[PDB]
Amino acid sequence: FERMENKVLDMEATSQAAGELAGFGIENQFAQLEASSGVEDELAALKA
Amino acid sequence: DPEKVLEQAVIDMQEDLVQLRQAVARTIAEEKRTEQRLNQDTQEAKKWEDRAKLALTNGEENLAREALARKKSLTDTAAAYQTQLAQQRTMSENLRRNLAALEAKISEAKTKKNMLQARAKAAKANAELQQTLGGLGTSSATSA
Amino acid sequence: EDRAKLALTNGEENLAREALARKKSLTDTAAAYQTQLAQQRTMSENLR
Amino acid sequence: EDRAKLALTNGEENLAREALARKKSLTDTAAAYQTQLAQQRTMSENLR
Repeated sequence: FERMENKVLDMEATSQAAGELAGFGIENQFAQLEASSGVEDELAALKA
Repeated sequence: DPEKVLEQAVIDMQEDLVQLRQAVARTIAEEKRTEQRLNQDTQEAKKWEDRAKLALTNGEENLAREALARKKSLTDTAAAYQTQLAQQRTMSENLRRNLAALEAKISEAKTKKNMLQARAKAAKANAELQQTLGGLGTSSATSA
Repeated sequence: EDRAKLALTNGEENLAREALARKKSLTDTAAAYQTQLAQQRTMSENLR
Repeated sequence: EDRAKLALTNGEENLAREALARKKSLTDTAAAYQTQLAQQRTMSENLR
């Protein structure tokens, strides 16, 4: 059970190593997706 | 020659960026581990507090004091690990900014050196063309 | 767009926004292909 | 610049400044390449 916990800790360390590099402009890309969603909502409101 | 020297520098930078990425990954793993440790310790403290409550049920004031001692040890360890996590976070941010700066330096140096070399080669080729235009030797037929 | 209208019928505003996203992708692709067709027409006239 | 506008949409003033930095780098490179192109054109005319 201890050995299984060490493996989990290794997984968490890998997750941290990915997070330190996870910083991407996709976050700014997600703003465009939200803007498109708002545009579609506005179009739906126009339909009403 | 400068071409080879700067080319080797670019290659070495290609390795250095990977090394810094590995260091960042190691720091991420360390911070994750310390976070997990402090997070589980906080729960162990609550478990010992529950044992203290069980003691409060009847009699074992000694058990309550023992649980309090466990709580003190656990909270001290949690504070120490929180300080360690703060240090790891500061180091991670430092390394991240250093990596950004190093990547900028590498990219700018490589591209600027490449374009400079290309333009110097073009300029020397043009100068050679002008020399050849001025270096025409067909006038030697004046001897014949 | 017709699927979006079906969504407008009742409820699935999410379906409407999804259809809007499909519309945006399709119209962008159509504009790109129109530009490509203009290039092909210019090349065809040049070759002729 | 369009990414900067997306940032202007909401919040990420930092993204806007980053996009401005990218714009500055790109325009400086464009000016340098324009100067290089002028040199190449002069050399081409001389050789012609």
